[PDB]
Amino acid sequence: PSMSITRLFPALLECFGIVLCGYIAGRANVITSTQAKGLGNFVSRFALPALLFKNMVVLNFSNVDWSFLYSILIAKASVFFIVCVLTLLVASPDSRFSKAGLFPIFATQSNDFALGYPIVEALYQTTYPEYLQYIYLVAPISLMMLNPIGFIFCEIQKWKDTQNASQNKIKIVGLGLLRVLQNPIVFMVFIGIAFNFILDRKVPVYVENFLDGLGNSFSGSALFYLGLTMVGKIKRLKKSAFVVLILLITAKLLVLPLLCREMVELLDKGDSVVNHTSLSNYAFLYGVFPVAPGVAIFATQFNMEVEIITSGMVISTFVSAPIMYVSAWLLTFPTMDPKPLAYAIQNVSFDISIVSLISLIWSLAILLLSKKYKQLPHMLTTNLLIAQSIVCAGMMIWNFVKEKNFVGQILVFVLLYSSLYSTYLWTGLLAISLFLLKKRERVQIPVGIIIISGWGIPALLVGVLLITGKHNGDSIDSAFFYGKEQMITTAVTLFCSILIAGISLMCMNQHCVSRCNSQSCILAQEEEQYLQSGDQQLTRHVLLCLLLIIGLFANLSSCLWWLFNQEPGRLYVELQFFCAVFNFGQGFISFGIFGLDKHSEEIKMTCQQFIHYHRDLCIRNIVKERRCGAKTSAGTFCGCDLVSWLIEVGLASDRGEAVIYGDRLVQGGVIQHITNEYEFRDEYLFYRFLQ
Amino acid sequence: PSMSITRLFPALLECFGIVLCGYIAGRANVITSTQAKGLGNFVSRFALPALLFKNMVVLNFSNVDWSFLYSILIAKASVFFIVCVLTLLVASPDSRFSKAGLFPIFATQSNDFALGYPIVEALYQTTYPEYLQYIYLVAPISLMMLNPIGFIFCEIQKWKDTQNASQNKIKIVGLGLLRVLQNPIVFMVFIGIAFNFILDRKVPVYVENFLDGLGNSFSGSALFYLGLTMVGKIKRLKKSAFVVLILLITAKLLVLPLLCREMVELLDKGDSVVNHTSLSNYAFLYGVFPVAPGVAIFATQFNMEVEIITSGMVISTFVSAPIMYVSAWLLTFPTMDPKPLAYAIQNVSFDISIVSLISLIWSLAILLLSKKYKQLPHMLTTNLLIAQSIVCAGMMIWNFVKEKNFVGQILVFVLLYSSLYSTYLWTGLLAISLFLLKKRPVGIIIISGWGIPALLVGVLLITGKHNGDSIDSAFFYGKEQMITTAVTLFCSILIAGISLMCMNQQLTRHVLLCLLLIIGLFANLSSCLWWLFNQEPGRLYVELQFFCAVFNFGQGFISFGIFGLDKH
Ligand SMILES: CCCCCCCCCCCCCCCCCC(=O)OC[C@H](COP(=O)(O)OC[C@H](N)C(=O)O)OC(=O)CCCCCCCCCCCCCCCCC
Ligand SMILES: CCCCCCCCCCCCCCCCCC(=O)OC[C@H](COP(=O)([O-])OCC[N+](C)(C)C)OC(=O)CCCCCCCCCCCCCCCCC
Ligand SMILES: CCCCCCCCCCCCCCCCCC(=O)OC[C@H](COP(=O)(O)OCCN)OC(=O)CCCCCCCCCCCCCCCCC
Ligand SMILES: CCCCCCCCCCCCCCCCCC(=O)OC[C@H](COP(=O)(O)OCCN)OC(=O)CCCCCCCCCCCCCCCCC
Ligand SMILES: CCCCCCCCCCCCCCCCCC(=O)OC[C@H](COP(=O)(O)OCCN)OC(=O)CCCCCCCCCCCCCCCCC
Ligand SMILES: CCCCCCCC/C=C\CCCCCCCC(=O)O
Repeated sequence: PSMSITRLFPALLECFGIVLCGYIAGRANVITSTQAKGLGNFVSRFALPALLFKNMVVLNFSNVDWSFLYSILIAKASVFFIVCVLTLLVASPDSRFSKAGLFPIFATQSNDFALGYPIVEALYQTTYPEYLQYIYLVAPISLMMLNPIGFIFCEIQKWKDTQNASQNKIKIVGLGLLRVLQNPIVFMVFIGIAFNFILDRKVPVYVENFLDGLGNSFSGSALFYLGLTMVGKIKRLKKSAFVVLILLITAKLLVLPLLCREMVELLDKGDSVVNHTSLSNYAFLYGVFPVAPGVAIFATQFNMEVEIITSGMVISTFVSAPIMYVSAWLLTFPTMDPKPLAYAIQNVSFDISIVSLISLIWSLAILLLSKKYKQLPHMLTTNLLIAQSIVCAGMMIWNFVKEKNFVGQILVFVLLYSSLYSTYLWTGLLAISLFLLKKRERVQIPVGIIIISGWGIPALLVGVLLITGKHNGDSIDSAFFYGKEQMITTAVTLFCSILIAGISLMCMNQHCVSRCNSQSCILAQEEEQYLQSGDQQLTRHVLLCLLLIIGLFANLSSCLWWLFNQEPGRLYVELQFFCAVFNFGQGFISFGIFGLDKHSEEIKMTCQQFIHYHRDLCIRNIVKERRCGAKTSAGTFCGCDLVSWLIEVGLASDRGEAVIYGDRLVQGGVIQHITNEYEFRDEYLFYRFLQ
Repeated sequence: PSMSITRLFPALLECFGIVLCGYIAGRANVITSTQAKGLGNFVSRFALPALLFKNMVVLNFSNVDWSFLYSILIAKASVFFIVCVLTLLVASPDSRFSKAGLFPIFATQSNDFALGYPIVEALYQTTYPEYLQYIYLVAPISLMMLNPIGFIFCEIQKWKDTQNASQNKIKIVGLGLLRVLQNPIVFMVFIGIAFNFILDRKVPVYVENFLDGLGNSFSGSALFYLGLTMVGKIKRLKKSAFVVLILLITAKLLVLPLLCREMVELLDKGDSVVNHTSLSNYAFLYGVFPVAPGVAIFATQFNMEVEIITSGMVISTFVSAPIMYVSAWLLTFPTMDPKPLAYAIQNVSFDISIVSLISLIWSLAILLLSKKYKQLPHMLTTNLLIAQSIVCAGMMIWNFVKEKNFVGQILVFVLLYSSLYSTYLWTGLLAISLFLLKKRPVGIIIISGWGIPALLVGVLLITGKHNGDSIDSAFFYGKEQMITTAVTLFCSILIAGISLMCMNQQLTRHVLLCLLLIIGLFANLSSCLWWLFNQEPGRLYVELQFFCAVFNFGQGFISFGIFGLDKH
């Protein structure tokens, strides 16, 4: 086909595994924020311009399609203009210019170098190599027209903040264009174009090796940097902020893509219709890319809200990973025979299932280590993830053994449908358990009968029905396995699950200071109770269920379409695709909720410097201790105030190096804990002072 | 020639250009030392393990010449057993084990992954694809043998602090090996070996792009990270340290490479002599690499004397750059006939000139900003750089202008031949000024400063004799230009010869500057008289032509040394 659909998942896995490595490295404090600044400066100043130089000097302008380029330009400008006029229509008067200068750049700019380039290369390395030219053309040019206007609006916003002196050209457009030229995305392009014209598209050999060495090491490095720059950014936004963020994200990932698709459809007049359709769908894969670091730093320097822009950047990447997957596949979907349609559905389900099962096995291991199965609903949550992993394992075993073997073993691996029914109805079980949580303490419904009813899912009755029901005749897929009665079984069961979820949503609407072991440190029990209460994270379970509900609606709609009328029309194929991505990427969302969730000499100089200077800086005032246990009043202090003290006077840069410093003090015997056994973790827990 | 030496210079321009790009970044403080560790963890913990993981998995062991792998190992071991015993008797007993525990590992480790892989690839990416495997076998096996002997050696140093009673199993070997496995590279070998057999020497597609996407991001990043680890490392230790630096450095740069070439000759028994010759010169080409910063940081975790190693990290990186270049040319010289050798000397002259020009621009600009026109002989030295800038300026005109076109294009060289002679005289009349400085006018010297009697040779280019083949500076018309080449230098040298006696009877630094080039002038003196007596190379006159090239074109490299690292 026009795209390397097989190589979509290897490339997405590459970029997102690297970005996840960055995320975990940032969260594991192996590379703090200040340390990550070094990688950011490297990838900005050195690696990226060399890549542009190498790919721009050899750029052949004689065989480019300016029509498609201008089409993507006019689509991006239309999105910019539409969002700008809507923002100017409705916004805070004191911030309308700020919004109309920052949201359009967020809805038009995208990370087309670090993320877009590997994907488009893996899709077009052998089919349409010219797309590598068009990726390095469209982005820089789009970075010289729209974001200038955005900077202009930023200047209008600052002039609202500063009366200025009638600077129609001194400040309105001066620094507005200046901020465009000083970026390595514009002036470096100018230099590359000048050298491309100077030379005969032949970079000298004596510089080719150096440029290749400095350019081949930018993709992974920039992805890693984005990973370490996606740490501590998903904050809590108000209802207005949340809705504005949703509007912007849906715009950047749906509206602009279809706008580019339609512009390419109507403007292009190429004789080859097949290449025109290929180019149009390529334009559709364009746009769904998440925003670039550029919008985040642009917000940062101007000192606007920033929070909205970076939150949009995180949520755009996270939802752009599956959106790029489904969009590309749906774009390859229109032209193959029905049998390759079914085989491709099986393949994508297998891939999403195996990766989602690796993630879920990690989550299960971390849950078993966490031992959160005490008095929290965590037990039923982790059992549901255990069921999802069973669903994935059934997927893999169904993959390798299908349309062969004997009927017996066939049903032996078709029993994964029982686990899948249990998954649907375990989302409803999560709903009713939250309903009990809203009820008074000691809810009539215990946890044992809840589990018995859950894994006692009537999918066993579905097994009885399939024993009584008709046998499989073709079994080309799990859905059309042994007839249409299973469709009724899935529709009914999932309808009960979604009804239970709706009921739950309605209910939602409805005196020894030195030593503190026994005579003191009785607040350790209170602190561990607080830690367990923080471990009680039913809010993320709520996020889970109300995130699943929409997909459950999708599957029930698909089934009702099939039994309602026997007219697929290729629409039921995409409905099957959405059902498959749900059922076999449940692991991905569960990992998004759990697993990636909360809950020698150098030490000597660290401790000496501290105890000699920072101790003198009112260490009694800093170590704020209140009613230490039941004997002393001033024995132990919270670490949050400690990290605040480090990051408020300039002792430590941020909380990462500060927590590392506290670890150093722990290893140096200068700071202690309430029980003297635990280790410093920068939390409300009270901490002793070991002298 | 199996080694594509034409690609040797571009490879060297990449490995040392990037670290210089990092080094200048560290100097500018754009990426400070504290912020450097962010890149350091990426290469060490992520980029390096993925790079090893991918290749090892696809690595085939049946098609491996184990003789070459053994040869370097016992060559790395032979140096290992030699240096330790020398330091175990002559060094102070307070730290004999430390000097026999980290110096012998400082003289056998190398930057195989950072500075080594691109260079070995650039010369054998097509001719000898197998040579890109032993780079990933010789080094990791070296992490298997020698570093444990060195690690346990540091334990007796700790045993000096904490005597206890012969804690052999406790710390001497209880921590010596722990310093091995914990190192990220070495553990990756076992995992790569394990997966080499679990899978049929293939990497799963689902992470193949993950590894390749992360593996390729090591070469550029590792070279860059070396730059920020080099700023503020060279210190003053001339009391008694410098002398031992050349002993450790020449062990890795001279002693170790010599055996590797020799022992592989008596070990490898391949039928193809040419292949064995490639394996011989590859054994030499291995070991000239600069020592890896793992040794530089190994001392940091062992908190012992670091200065000798961290300075050994910076100097070995610089000194490795020419040796890897000049030496590799020498082995290739006997193989080729004198037609490409005449092109090779032309190519090597064109190569050294480019890098030297960067120093000349650096030095001639800093003196202008520092106002070195002062009455001291400094203002003379500036004109040396202006004269020396033209020296390499015409060297590029060799390739894309000369050897073709017209004699008029050849005649643009007369400025560079006068400039080539100008430096010969300019260092000469520079002595006249210092002659007056040590005796109790400059105006007389100034009027002769730009007089350039080489312009009197200008008539010799027009009327002395019609142009000959004209492929090189000395290769122009007959030997009359070499007759005049003979006259220009010895006159300058004979004035310098009586200044040292006159003295017996940074102004002082310029005296050292003349002495450094006076050896090349003596070398050129021999170069200017050998052909006159007889035009027979004899395998020796060729190597002084190569010594002539590194003197004539590329003499500003030392010149920047006097005027570099001072910074007002
Ligand atoms: C014949 C020799 C063969 C090769 C041998 C090796 C050659 C060594 C020399 C190579 C150049 C090294 C320069 C070292 C000095 C430091 C450079 C440096 O870091 O400056 C910085 C610039 C990067 O642009 P910026 O506008 O500042 O970035 C702003 C951005 N928003 C940010 O803050 O993050 O950084 C730069 O961009 C400067 C270039 C750094 C190298 C990276 C690739 C450049 C490719 C493009 C070359 C043409 C354009 C040059 C523009 C110069 C800009 C200063
Ligand atoms: C059959 C056998 C065939 C063998 C063929 C071999 C051909 C190639 C031979 C090349 C010899 C290389 C010698 C390197 C010098 C060893 C000591 C050292 O590290 O010095 C660096 C010295 C001493 O190191 P240092 O560490 O004391 O000084 C550092 C000083 N600061 C901190 C200010 C930088 O460093 C220098 O000052 C110079 C650095 C560049 C050196 C470049 C080469 C100079 C010329 C060497 C001799 C080669 C030409 C004469 C022909 C001889 C042929 C054998
Ligand atoms: C029709 C749906 C189809 C599905 C795809 C989505 C298409 C959406 C098309 C309609 C867009 C809605 C426009 C109006 C949204 C509501 C704006 C609003 O209420 O403005 C004020 C509100 C809060 O204001 P306040 O609390 O005072 O300040 C908070 C500052 N952070 O918020 C603000 O602070 C205002 C921020 C700037 C103004 C935002 C609204 C204008 C821009 C809308 C862009 C929509 C993007 C969709 C793409 C299609 C084309 C627009
Ligand atoms: C598609 C294939 C996917 C394969 C996934 C499974 C990979 C592991 C098993 C297969 C082997 C391949 C990797 C082998 C090299 C491992 C190198 C290593 O040491 O990694 C472990 C690392 C360091 O810690 P460690 O050395 O364990 O600590 C000392 C031990 N006493 O790390 C640690 O153990 C530290 C503690 C954990 C920190 C990282 C966990 C954060 C969350 C990661 C979740 C994702 C992991 C799976 C990827 C799929 C995600 C969709
Ligand atoms: C009773 C002993 C009898 C003699 C036995 C050993 C003979 C050979 C010794 C090595 C050969 C080189 C000669 C020694 C040069 C040492 C450097 C020097 O000139 O400084 C003298 C200084 C003496 O002071 P010391 O008490 O050692 O401690 C100094 C504190 N830094 O010394 C030092 O600073 C010592 C520095 C550490 C040790 C350096 C020597 C080992 C490393 C270089 C090995 C070179 C290998 C060459 C292989 C060639 C093979 C063909
Ligand atoms: C004569 C050598 C020919 C080969 C040239 C190799 C290219 C690299 C050469 C040397 C780089 C010099 C690095 C800058 C020196 C100052 C840094 C410092 O002293 O710390």
